Amino acid sequence: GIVEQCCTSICSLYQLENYCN
Amino acid sequence: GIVEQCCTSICSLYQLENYCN
Amino acid sequence: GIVEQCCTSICSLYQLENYCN
Amino acid sequence: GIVEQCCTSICSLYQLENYCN
Amino acid sequence: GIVEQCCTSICSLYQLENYCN
Amino acid sequence: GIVEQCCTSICSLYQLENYCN
Amino acid sequence: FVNQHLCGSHLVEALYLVCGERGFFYTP
Amino acid sequence: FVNQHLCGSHLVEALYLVCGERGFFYTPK
Amino acid sequence: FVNQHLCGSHLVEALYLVCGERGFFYTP
Amino acid sequence: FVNQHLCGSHLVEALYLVCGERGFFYTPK
Amino acid sequence: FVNQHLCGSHLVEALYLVCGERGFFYTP
Amino acid sequence: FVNQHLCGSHLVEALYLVCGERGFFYTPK
Ligand SMILES: [Cl-]
Ligand SMILES: [Cl-]
Ligand SMILES: [Zn+2]
Ligand SMILES: [Zn+2]
Repeated sequence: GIVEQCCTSICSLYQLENYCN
Repeated sequence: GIVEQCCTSICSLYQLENYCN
Repeated sequence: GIVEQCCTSICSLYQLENYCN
Repeated sequence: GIVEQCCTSICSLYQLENYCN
Repeated sequence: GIVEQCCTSICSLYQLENYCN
Repeated sequence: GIVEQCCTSICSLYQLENYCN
Repeated sequence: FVNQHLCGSHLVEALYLVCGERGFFYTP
Repeated sequence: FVNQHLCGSHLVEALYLVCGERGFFYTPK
Repeated sequence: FVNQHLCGSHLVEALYLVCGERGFFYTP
Repeated sequence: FVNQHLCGSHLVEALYLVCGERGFFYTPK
Repeated sequence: FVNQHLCGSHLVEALYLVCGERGFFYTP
Repeated sequence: FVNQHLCGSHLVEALYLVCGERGFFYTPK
């Protein structure tokens, strides 16, 4: 998932907004 | 909430375990 | 300054972009 | 030691309690 | 103590060297 | 530069003072 | 595991330490 | 904003900064 | 990207997150 | 609690959280 | 290496930066 | 002081501690 992606690859702050409540 | 238990007041790591998924 | 906008007051990440090179 | 272990391998919070005063 | 010298008051990194092993 | 050096190799706090205003 | 005043990012860091791969929810 | 390379606590810190008051769920899976 | 109180090293960390390889200037 | 993989400042932060007020000794050796 | 208000984990981080592999003691 | 191995946010944190009030410029290039 995006979380794994941020570490193994790269991710955007926008994708991270998906995890906000 | 976690903020009132750990930030306002103080809390132990064991109390933090209450918030794990 | 950044301190008065983000620390004294509050600011958004978009305002932080104002300080990138 | 446990410190080295935490970085090269893994360690528990319990083992870390060994370093507390 | 370190807390009274660096947290209560302010201190320089050189003063921090006083606490190295 | 020193920044790259700190990550790929090593650097001193003195070299970092070069980046201060 | 003494009691401490944990706020903001420091609290999230503590949750990360305690919960790890299990994950956690931060809901103020 | 720039793309990110975030692992461990660094990712959690990023989530905190992006979500802030709204809070968030950290689900490594 | 809600608004927050960012001070000291927390503010620099936020700048690093937002600016990345572009770099940034921290001038109080 | 989960097992940990901690290096550098991350280990020191973990020591701070676990020991808190009691303080601690960081001895990488 | 200006003077600063260093408390809690921020102080331990500073000690880590300054002391490194030499290690250090944090005793409040 | 000891020599350093600093990457990413850790380098920025080091810059903050060393420069403090004087502020600094982070230029990865
Ligand atoms: Cl703080
Ligand atoms: Cl790292
Ligand atoms: Zn802080
Ligand atoms: Zn790190």
